[PDB]
Amino acid sequence: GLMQFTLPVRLCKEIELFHFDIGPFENMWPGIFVYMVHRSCGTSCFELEKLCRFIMSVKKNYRRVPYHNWKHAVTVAHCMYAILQNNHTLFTDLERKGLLIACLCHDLDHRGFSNSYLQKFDHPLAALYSTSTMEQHHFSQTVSILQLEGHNIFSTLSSSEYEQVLEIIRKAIIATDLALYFGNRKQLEEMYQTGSLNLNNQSHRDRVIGLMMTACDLCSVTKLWPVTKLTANDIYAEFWAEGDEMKKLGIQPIPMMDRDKKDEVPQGQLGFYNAVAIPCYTTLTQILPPTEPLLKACRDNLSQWEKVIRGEETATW
Ligand SMILES: O=C1NCc2ccc(NC(=O)c3nc(C4CC4)ccc3Nc3cncnc3)cc21
Ligand SMILES: [Mg+2]
Ligand SMILES: [Zn+2]
Repeated sequence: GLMQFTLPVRLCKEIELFHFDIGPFENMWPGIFVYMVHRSCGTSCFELEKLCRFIMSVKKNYRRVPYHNWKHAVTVAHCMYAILQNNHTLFTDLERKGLLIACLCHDLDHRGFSNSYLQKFDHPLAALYSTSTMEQHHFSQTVSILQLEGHNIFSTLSSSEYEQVLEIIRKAIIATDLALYFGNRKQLEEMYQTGSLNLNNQSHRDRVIGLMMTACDLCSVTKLWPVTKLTANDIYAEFWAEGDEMKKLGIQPIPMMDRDKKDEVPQGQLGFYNAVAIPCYTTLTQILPPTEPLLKACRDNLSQWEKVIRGEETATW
């Protein structure tokens, strides 16, 4: 308690906004994450020395890829922080402890390739894990790190509590497989509209937490336009590299991964907001009304992509 984390005045205020950007200073991101853990969980949730050792080992096992990198891990974590702070009565002690950690760890050792490419490549991980291939790898990496000497950030939990929080983290990381999101949002939509959704039902909590993980994972579409536009360059750098690797295998890539189809990006973005993003934040807002600013920011960026398609805005590449 004696030593507390503090941010400069601008960061202290703006970190509470859903659309906060964590900035270009990598050396500040560990401090920003600890600050969020102290405020959303408590200063006693973890021993600062173990948490600090854990954070630096996680950082080291993210790779130097354009998008699925250490900055994405902390960005996804910050979106979970904003959801938890604005819904603070709804989550348990273990959920607060597990969910920021799950977000930090959710893309561990990502190489910038989709499950589909690992399948077509016949990558060994595809034989180890037939479904949610990369996500089961991310979880396995989380367990490896937690089992390093001095890295057990959950050391004060009983065996049964430790087992629950690892099960929260496992389900949360697996839910970031966007293939699973379509089914989970459909279920949640029907449960909501038929008035059957029950936050005391553990299988219902799992689905709600899954949707929160999708919303956090996609949260780059919920930033102010200048941040959303520049981040779109990072995701497409990975997609186009995968598309190149698909062509090397003699397989035609899907249009969003073909770097020859760069002029069609604004229409593909429009396609993604309508089929995925807007439905995602809409269902989240129905279940957790204080998450409204995510949906509003998503609608604003959708309107910007339409302005691009009408030639009223220009996307520099
Ligand atoms: O269905 C589609 N038809 C065409 C198309 C094109 C692209 C996409 N996907 C994305 O754009 C996207 N995907 C992810 C998840 C890894 C999957 C996360 C963020 C994303 N966008 C984004 C936007 N702005 C700033 N940062 C990131 C889907 C389609
Ligand atoms: Mg992922
Ligand atoms: Zn991710």
